[PDB]
Amino acid sequence: MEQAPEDQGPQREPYNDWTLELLEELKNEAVRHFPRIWLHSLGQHIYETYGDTWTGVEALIRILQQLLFIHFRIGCRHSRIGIIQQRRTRNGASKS
Repeated sequence: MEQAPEDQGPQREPYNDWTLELLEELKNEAVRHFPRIWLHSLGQHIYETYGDTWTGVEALIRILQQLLFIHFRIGCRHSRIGIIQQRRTRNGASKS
């Protein structure tokens, strides 16, 4: 906290005028990058949907698959550590 509405000058949080500087840095980068800008979007595009017709749609599905795989892994991690966690996973005679 500080005795200021958000910014003042002396009293200054790790945002405030830093944020402008951060936006100014973003502008500096972005404008320098402006006569180039290809790879930036090219990479993103191809990754996302390259053909966009059961070619890039397949790529997009691959991103989904990757995601699903991670979630599956996490689920499995939080299962095999306690198979018989009062028969957590082996839900046969579901009591304990």
